[PDB]
Amino acid sequence: FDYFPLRIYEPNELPERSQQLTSGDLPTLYVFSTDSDARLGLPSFNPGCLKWQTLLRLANLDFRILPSTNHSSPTGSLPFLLPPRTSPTASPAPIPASGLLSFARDLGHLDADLPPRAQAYLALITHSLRNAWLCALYLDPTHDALLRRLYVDPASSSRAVRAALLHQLRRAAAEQVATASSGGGKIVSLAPVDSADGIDEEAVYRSARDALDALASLLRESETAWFGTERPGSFDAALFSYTHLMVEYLGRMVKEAGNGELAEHRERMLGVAWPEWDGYRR
Amino acid sequence: AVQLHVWGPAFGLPSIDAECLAAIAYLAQTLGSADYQLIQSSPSAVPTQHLPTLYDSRTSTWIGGFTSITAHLHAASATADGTAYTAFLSAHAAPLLALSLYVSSANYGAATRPAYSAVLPLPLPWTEPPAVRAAMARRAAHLGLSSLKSRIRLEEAAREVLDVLAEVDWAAGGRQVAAEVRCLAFGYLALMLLPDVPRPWLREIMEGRYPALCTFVRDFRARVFPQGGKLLPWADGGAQASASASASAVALRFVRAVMAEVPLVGEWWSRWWTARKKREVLAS
Amino acid sequence: NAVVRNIFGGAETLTVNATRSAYNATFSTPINGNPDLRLSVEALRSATQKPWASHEEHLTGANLRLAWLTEKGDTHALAYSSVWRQLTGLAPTASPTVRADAGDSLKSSLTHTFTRDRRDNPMLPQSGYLFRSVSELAGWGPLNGDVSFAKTEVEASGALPVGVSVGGGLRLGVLYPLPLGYSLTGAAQPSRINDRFQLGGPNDVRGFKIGGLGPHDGVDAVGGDVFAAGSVNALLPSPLRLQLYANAGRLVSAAVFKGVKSAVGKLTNGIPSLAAGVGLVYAHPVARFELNFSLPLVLRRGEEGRKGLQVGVGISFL
Repeated sequence: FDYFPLRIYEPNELPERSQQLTSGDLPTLYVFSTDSDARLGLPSFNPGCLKWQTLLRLANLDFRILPSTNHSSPTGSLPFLLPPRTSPTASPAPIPASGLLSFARDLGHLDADLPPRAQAYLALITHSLRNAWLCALYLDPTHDALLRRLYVDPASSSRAVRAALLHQLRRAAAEQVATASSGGGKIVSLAPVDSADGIDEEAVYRSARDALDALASLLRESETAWFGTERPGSFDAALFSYTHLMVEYLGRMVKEAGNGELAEHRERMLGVAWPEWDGYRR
Repeated sequence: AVQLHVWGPAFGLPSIDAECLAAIAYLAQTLGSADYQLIQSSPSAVPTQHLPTLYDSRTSTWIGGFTSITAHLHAASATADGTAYTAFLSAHAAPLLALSLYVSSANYGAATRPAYSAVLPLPLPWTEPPAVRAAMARRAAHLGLSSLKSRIRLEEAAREVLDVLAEVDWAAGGRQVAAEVRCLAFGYLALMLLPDVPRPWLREIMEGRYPALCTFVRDFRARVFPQGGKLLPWADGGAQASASASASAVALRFVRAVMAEVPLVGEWWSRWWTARKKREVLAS
Repeated sequence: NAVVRNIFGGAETLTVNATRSAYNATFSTPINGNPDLRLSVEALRSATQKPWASHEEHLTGANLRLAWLTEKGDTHALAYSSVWRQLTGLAPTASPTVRADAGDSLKSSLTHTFTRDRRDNPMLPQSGYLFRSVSELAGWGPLNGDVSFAKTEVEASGALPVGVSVGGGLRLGVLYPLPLGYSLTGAAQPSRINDRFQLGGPNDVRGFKIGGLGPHDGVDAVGGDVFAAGSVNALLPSPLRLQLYANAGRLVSAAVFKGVKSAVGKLTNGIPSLAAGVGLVYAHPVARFELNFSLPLVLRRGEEGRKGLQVGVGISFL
């Protein structure tokens, strides 16, 4: 061709909203937190994200925490990471939830092929305990105030939109519970059953009381204060992702599982993950 | 005088689904031929709409699901393992099952569709097997596999389950579990082995690698299900004539399903129906 | 489409279901007999895609509009709008400026569109001159919501024959954040990506990509508050005639004030982008096709200017 660009000048000085948020000096994990307790680094309140944050804080990674809104993400799920920015107009690619431990690097214990037995219990955590958190948070009018204070109020602040969001949450939560056979395999249409009546708050809750009885029975056999190991692994962090959020916000079942095993274990993960914090127990 | 509602006798196992087959094995081992009735039915023939359903004649309550049914009729590491595996079979094993006989088209249309059409009334197979396939496919997610050298992924997605189910010592050893979770394994490990399909990729894996399961599933059926499981106290009409208490009702089953398929008012009509139906359970 | 030419008087309804979608349940009506004061009520819903800032945008609101055509050619149109503006498409490699703005908002606003058009052919200027103002005041005081700004935009073209028809052009714009309640003081929240201006491509400044010529965050073109653009044509010669354009352009309470006085102070420091190139105009009764050939000259680093064969069509060029 030819040399037509005759003068090329400096970069163009990115806007204001993209200098306060994305300035960046440390890897910035994006979780479901609130602005007051996102600076102190306090745990999130969405267990699918508290799990990964706990793993990273166990991974000895020093990093920031910033709230976000589930659309800004390489995939559907939220807890991704964004490495520091190298030049004021160009950044390295995000890191999806799956590779947070590939970027965090004797860190082999946090990601290992679990024994064939404890891989069976992880069903209790991801399927039996996860449904009690969905059924009791979204589809329980008692927690109508709590759900509103976390997932919608910091979103739009316009009563005609909060309600449009709130209805799209419960329509999604009642779906992911109505599929796992703990609550109901009700067959009703060539369509998912997204309603608080396609399930039953009894079957889901009774399994969760049986879950926390099985899990509490596994810990008494370990005699090393963690689930058959020496240091918190990927199985301790997955249970703490649920045994905490249900205690900070079902609560009397955790503290009464077995003889206090799941309540004491949770108070010994906030001695390895958050060593300077105070103010748990609701 | 309990009264269970199950599916049909299709593939030589007095049921066509893992839940109801598991419940049938449990009842046949525990209660006795003079206690239940096994009224073959359909999901749109019960208030619970979750088909394996106990109806207690004494107090007239509907109890949906296999776990809740086992809530009636009844070291600690034993029951710990029991709960663990009972929660590991309802997921990571129902999707592996549903991957065949419910998703693979070459297998869904030669043995399962005749199975369903041979256990319902005349006009129903036009609507219900679609819903059943939709449900079993929605639960068949979380695996990344679809209707498919693109088969090593299949064998791996089968090992990730059979390896966990292998170290149970289902019949004797390793770790004895319980009398309610064993009857659940045979509920899934039968429809994953016994069917005669035209596209077999689940039989040879288990028959060729896991002998401990092949013997149990064959020995178990040899214990409580001799000669096809007809000796069970079916309804008075017989196997096929079991669904006699419900041409008048069969029309209502047809109109209810098809009306829920109109584009806009369909969804709301469905939500009004199941909401009305469920309030019959709690009142019962 | 779908129309209704009367219900009671001179009213009308409508519906268009056509970017990825739109559903405009428009319902127009004249008021007080006069066939000019066309009052409208629209309730749209659309999910348009914007690739230059790699995401989507789901407008799901409704706006009330009141048009008016005086007897001198000019046209006032005072519109009130309320939308949703959800951004839910950041699947590809999107830049960390758009990952801070996926979010959700409301944008209650109030505009005013004033276009005195004296040009003979609206698609091909020969001797006329267009003036057009679009003043917009988003959520502030009575208008609630969660965006709060004040946006204006002026465009004043020209033309002069001596058929040869030397041309011309100009555009302007300023986006000013304002506090959220019944005051001129307080917190002035900085502007998001659905409100900043865009400037580039074959419709605005010929010689750059459809979104380039602005502050770039890598590959995505985040906008800017204040801006300005020019142009100069020749329109040398049936509607098929040739053209010689040489465009230009830029794109960039005591706190929010010294921010604007600084930007527009920077708006006159250095040669603007100042592309160039020739083309062939075709004055269709509904469109203006260009099929040009461009050679950009000056650039702010990272702004993705094309280098020829920039065919583009529309109604409002520069």
